[PDB]
Amino acid sequence: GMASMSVSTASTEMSVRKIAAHMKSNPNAKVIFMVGAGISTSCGLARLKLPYPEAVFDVDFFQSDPLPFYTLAKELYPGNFRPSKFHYLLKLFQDKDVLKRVYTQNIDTLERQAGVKDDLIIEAHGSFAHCHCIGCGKVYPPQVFKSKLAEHPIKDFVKCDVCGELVKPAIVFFGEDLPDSFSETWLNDSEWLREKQQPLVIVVGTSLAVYPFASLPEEIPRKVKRVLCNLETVGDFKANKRPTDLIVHQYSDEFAEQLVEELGWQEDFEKILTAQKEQLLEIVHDLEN
Amino acid sequence: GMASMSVSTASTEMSVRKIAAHMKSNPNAKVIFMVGAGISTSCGLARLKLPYPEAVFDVDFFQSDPLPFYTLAKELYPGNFRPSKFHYLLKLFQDKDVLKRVYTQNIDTLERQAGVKDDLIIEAHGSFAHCHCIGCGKVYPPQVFKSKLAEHPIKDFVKCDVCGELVKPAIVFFGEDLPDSFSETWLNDSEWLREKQQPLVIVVGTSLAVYPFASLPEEIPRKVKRVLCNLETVGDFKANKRPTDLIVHQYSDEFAEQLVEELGWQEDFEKILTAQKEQLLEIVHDLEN
Amino acid sequence: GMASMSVSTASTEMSVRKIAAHMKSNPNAKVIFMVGAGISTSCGLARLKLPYPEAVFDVDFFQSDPLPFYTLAKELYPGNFRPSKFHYLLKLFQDKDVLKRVYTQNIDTLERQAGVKDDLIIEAHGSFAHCHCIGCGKVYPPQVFKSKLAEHPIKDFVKCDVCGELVKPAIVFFGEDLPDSFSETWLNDSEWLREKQQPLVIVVGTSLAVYPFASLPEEIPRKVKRVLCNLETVGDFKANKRPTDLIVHQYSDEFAEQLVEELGWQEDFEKILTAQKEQLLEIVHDLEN
Ligand SMILES: [Cl-]
Ligand SMILES: [Cl-]
Ligand SMILES: [Cl-]
Ligand SMILES: [Zn+2]
Ligand SMILES: [Zn+2]
Ligand SMILES: [Zn+2]
Repeated sequence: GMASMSVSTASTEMSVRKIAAHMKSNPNAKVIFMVGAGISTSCGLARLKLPYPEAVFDVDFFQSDPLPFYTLAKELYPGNFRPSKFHYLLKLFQDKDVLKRVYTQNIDTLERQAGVKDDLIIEAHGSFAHCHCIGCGKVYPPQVFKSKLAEHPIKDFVKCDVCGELVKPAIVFFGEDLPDSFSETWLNDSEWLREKQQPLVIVVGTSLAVYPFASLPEEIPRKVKRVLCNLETVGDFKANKRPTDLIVHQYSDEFAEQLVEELGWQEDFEKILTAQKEQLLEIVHDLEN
Repeated sequence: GMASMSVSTASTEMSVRKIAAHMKSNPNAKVIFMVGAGISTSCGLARLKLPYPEAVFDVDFFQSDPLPFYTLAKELYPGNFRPSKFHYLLKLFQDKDVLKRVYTQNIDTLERQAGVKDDLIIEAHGSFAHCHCIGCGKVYPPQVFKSKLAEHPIKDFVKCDVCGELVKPAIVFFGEDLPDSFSETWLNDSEWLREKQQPLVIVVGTSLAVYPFASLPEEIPRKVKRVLCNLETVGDFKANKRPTDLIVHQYSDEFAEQLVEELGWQEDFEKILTAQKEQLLEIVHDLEN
Repeated sequence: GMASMSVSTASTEMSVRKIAAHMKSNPNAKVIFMVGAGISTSCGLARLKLPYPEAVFDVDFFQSDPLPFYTLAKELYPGNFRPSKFHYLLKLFQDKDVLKRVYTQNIDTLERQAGVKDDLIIEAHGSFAHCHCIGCGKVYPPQVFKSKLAEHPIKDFVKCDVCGELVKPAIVFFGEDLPDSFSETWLNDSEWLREKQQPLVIVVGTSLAVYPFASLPEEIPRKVKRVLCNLETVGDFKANKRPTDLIVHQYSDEFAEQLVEELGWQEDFEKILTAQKEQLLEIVHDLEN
């Protein structure tokens, strides 16, 4: 009940139990996830004078001098690493046909790496899937940019053959708008939520400091129960706490292990694990050393 | 004036003076109190493996295994202790016909122990006054349950002779709704406030972390002056501070002594004192040791 | 863009750059400033038993015993000190016809001292420009009060020859309403903002703990970009952060130097610098020693 006696943060064990409980008494109810750099943390010339630390990922700076981003770009492309237990929890949920969507701020493609269908993945912060012109918005295949990152140090920078403006991989920089699919799908899942109270929105592993993504939790219908799994209460869970909010100060991997145990899917999960600040600011941080 | 220059927290002395001031220039104006475990703190086999700490006070857990709550229940019933100075401040206010209501989350019956009329007491979290069935809601006299807590260790648990479901004392557990009188009376006092700005709502001794009780302060009419006497600014006083909010980082007993002194009721108060997290979580805490 | 990817606090360098950027792409767009004791900090019998620390600046206490305020009043009048670099930044902005208004809680007249036109200055907390009666509101020249502060220790206190009530300098005390010009002008600048999104509201050097001034930031039109330059995120920037808020944890003087550098006005600024809690609580603090 939304007016039944309850506690805000509570102990991890009770919170995880209440979540599983909610799912058990609400089968055929999908879950929407909203995740950040924290679900990939459990998996881990150089720098040459920048005006400010985040300039490499600033559309304005890039527009005037792309040499620094080009210099670091080679190290950014997604490798073929192993998804965390949490990422696999997303796959597990899909198998049980109970995963409505995953909204991610990460550009490591680890959710896709884990087997999550593209239809259920929303890369709010872009991806390397393609390149685009920062001028007209024209799209190009990944090769165009990846190509230049092989030609000696550099002869020149890829440019739009229609407007002349610079071209870069489709990862959203500070100063750019996010892809249409983001706001458009959220609007769709948003009304979906409104239609159904049996759904859940689980926000995990993000300090909710990057906008507009950080506005998603406050827009969750006040009638839909929201969960936060983060080492600290952040964003809207801190500023505008709701009687039904469930906060779990736990690591995403442990959280995944405990939720699976409570749902009684340990076997299906173990099978999957067997057979099969935000990332940009983190990188910016490492640069400054 | 609600637009006169003022300070949020201010010094204890000025805050207490402003409160007395408000009462002196607003006689025939009752006060509503909202209190927690903090007004009884100034007055102070065992445990056997629980899934989570708060399970003993969780309606769900109880529903499947009441043995642990039965084991601790004997130690919970209200003894005949001495009410704190703050509790007596409530009695003092009643005598002066200036106490509209006391909303309490405590189950120690200390406000009633101090002489506060039942009509002015709202035990939002229940009491041992009676027992009820967690199934149909049927009510039974205290004896039914207290009886079983005398029969050897235990032969079986009290059950509803109409639905068969478990019976327990009327103290609200996590997962249960609060008694009708709570929301119903708050609605009444709420409109009462709306009708009158001469009233005051003083919230004392609670971290405002237990819901729905923790929603009372935000629902106080924005036009009614609210006071918080707590060692820390919490809940809505922290999240949505109002220009007229008065915060007093003081202990409830000291606060009572100082307010009485400022009002000039030391004698009536001394006469009364002469002649005559929340509690559940606190207990849960002690269990874990 | 208000929906373009962005960070809340960000690094000082990027924040200052974005502000200058906003101004460069928004010329003919004035700026409104809201400032506190923090822009004058970079420039630096006795006490005789008070009920509470802030009593000297409390209209109620003053009404019953003005002797303490009279005793300290002599030390309060504005001297002819040198305005800080930040104050001169205000003058600089005026010269560039890009300063719409300065709302200040300070009573040191340093903004006027720096050359800011009175038309653009709003002393929300009063000034020594004149005296007034705390009874009828009658105004008197500064001399009336300053006069008594020369007559031996004291023979009596200045009083209103129309209502008999006490007269004092026009600096707003705790318990008094602010001058009409404050709310009236804010209403004017408020609609002005609504009319224009090219303006900016920069809040600098205040913990936003004194009301009603502390209500200005939340009333800034949600469609107008607001900046906070303070060593700590406070007030509405903390409680109700907005996607477009820009926070700069920097000292006001450094902030001024950096903004000027980014705008490219170093010369005009250097020329000006060449040729040419809140203050009341701070004083109250020093009293207690
Ligand atoms: Cl569906
Ligand atoms: Cl009444
Ligand atoms: Cl104008
Ligand atoms: Zn183009
Ligand atoms: Zn029953
Ligand atoms: Zn007068």
